Parts: sequence; structure tokens; C-alpha cells
Amino acid sequence: GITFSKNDVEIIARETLYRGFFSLDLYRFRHRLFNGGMSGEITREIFERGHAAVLLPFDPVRDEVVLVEQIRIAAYDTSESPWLLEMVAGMIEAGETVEDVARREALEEAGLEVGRTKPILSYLASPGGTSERLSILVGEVDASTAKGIHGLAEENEDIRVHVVSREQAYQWVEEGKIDNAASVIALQWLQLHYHNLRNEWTK
Amino acid sequence: HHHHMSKPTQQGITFSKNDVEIIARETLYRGFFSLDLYRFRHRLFNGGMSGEITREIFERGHAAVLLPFDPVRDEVVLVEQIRIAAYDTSESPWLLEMVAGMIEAGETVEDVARREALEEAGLEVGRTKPILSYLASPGGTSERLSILVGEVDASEDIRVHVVSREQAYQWVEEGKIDNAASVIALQWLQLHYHNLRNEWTK
Ligand code: NA
Ligand code: NA
Repeated sequence: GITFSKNDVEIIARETLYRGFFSLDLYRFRHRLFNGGMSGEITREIFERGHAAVLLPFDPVRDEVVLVEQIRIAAYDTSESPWLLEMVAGMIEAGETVEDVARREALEEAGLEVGRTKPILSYLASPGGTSERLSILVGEVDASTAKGIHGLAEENEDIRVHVVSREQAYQWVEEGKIDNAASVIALQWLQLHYHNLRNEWTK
Repeated sequence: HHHHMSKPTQQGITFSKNDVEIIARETLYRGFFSLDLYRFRHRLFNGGMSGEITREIFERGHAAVLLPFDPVRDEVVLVEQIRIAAYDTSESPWLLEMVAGMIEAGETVEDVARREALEEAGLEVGRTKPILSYLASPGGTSERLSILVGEVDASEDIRVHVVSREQAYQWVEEGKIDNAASVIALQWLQLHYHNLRNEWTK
């Protein structure tokens, strides 16, 4: 596997390029080379938006998944529609745990009370240009309690809940109808683990 | 009829591009990549339209990604290099990744994927098949990455690794491979490798 550590990097500076809702910084740095010595000075524009907790709501009794739908305008230029089917998710504030945030966002974004959880994976969304990390859990839910329109009018959020079979959700990944990283990763994980997960949660 | 709506089995998204009006896009920053402000209004689930909304969107183009798989040997090729943006949330910013590159003006996913396999990993690719195409993080960036699996014989400052498929997937499970493109590609491979090995060794 890997070889080097943070001691093998010199971050010379992080220079603010843009500050608004999100931020962009120019990282200026040097790093050790595989064949020895230090690199020249490298610069990269890095999009900074904090980090997220993500929850796949799975009903192991019914073999159903709860998805949320809302507009993500950034999807527009490359997608059939900017309304996407997604996992519940939210930012992790200072000092918070993934599990606390995941449970809260499930309740706030989709009205869901989560029972047990298990970790899926924690991933870097696109580390060539953004620092964002997202940590995914699967959360036990009763999919008869998933309903209604959600979102804070204070943040111009408008969210619909969809309850589908696991099989349908995964088929939608295969077909490209679900095609955002968090949901693809979560639903592929679920396809690899659902048998044992249902056993664990219906014992 | 609106009072006898009877499409029970129909599931999926609710609205189309005709249900949103993009009023303007204003560039907030443009260096190499850019940040645009999209100003728009959109239909609401309970009826009507929102007022004008603005969102900041990180614009960095789109990528082609290639999972290099040797179906004869059941091996995967990984490329290792520093990704400084990983620094704040990772023990090391050197990541194990799939080959990938930007799709430039007028280019196709397959051409870019094959080119990057040669330039980034020194690999000549045989057959390719699509894996999946995904939005990296659509709440803040437009970036789409389109993954192919490419048939290889496994025999920037980059180190090329050749590992068993089993080892690569174990590294996903353990968190040693933890970037979206590689996680998605290797999960896909775990779900499809029996069929892919049969298809490519026939
Ligand atoms: Na949320
Ligand atoms: Na590349």
C-alpha cells in the first residue's frame, strides 16, 4: 500500500480565493517524491464545504429503502432532471458524531426515526478538487412511517419521500436513475450485504 | 383525470427540466476551475413555484474513469499519488485510485479513459464496458464522472500498484481505498466479476 505521511508534505499556504456560502482556497505545497527528494511547488484550487453524514434508510422487515427527492441544480447540465433521488444527509458540525447527525437528518429530512445503525463506508467525494468527506451509515427504519413533504422554508428546501423496494432501488442504480455517489455507494453496499443485515435485524 | 389519478405502480422522480427556470448564472470566481452562482426558480411538490433561489456551484468539468481489470489473473491496477484535498480528513493524502482524466472539449469518455490508462498507468486497454456514471456531490458541484472497466494485462508523481481483486476490495472494506470513483468501481466489480471474467475469457 501507501508509503508517505503528513510529515512528507509542506503546506506552504492556503490562500483564500473566494468566501461565500462555500469557499475556495489555493493550496500551495510541496511533497516527497517516490524516488526521493521533494517536489517543486504545486498549487491546487480546492473547494471547501465541510463534511457530511449520510444515512441509507433500510426497512429490513419489508426489504424497502426510503429515498428523498429534491432539486440539486448542479446536476442540471449533465442529468435528465435536476431532481434527484438521494440518501438523507447533512453537515457534521464541530464536535458532532456521524451517528448523531445521521439520526437527526433522517428525522428532519425524511421524518424517520432510526433504530439500529451500522457503518457503510466513509469516502472522499472528489479529492482532486474538493476536501469533502461523507460518512455513510445504514439505519433501521419502519418504512410505513416515511411520508410527507419536508425541508426548512428558511433554507428554501422542498423534499419528497419515496418508499421503494430494495430491488427497485438497486435496479435504478443499474439503469442510471439513481446516479449520485452517496446513493450509489450505499445501494451497492446494500446489495453486497442485505442478506446478513436482514438476518441481524430480524433475529 | 386529475380526480381519478390512477398510476399506482409508477415510481421515480416528479419533475423535469421544464419545471425549473434558470434565470441566470453569474461567475463568482474563475481561475482554472470556477464557482458560478445559479439563480433559478422551481416547481414545488405541493404546487406552485419557489421564488428566486441562488446556489453556488463548483464547476470543474467532467471526468472519465477506468477500472483496469485483468480477467485472466483476477488482478486490478491502482495508481497512487498525492491528492492534497484529502489532507484535512485523512491520515495521508496519498490515495490509491482508478485511472482518470478530464473530458476536454469535444472528447468522449472512452477515448479519454483509454488515453489516461496509457498515460497514467502505462496500460494498453483491450475491451471496455461501462460501469456507471455518477455525480460526485451534486449539492455543491456539477462534476460527473463516467467509469468504464478496461481489460488489461497487468504485467504527476505516480506509483502503479497491481493487486489481486480480492485485496483491492478488502482495502475498500478497511477504508484504505476511500475515494468515490474507486469505491464505486470496486463495489461494482465485486457484484459483477464472475460474469465479467466469464465474458472476457470466453
Ligand atoms: Na439533510
Ligand atoms: Na489522469
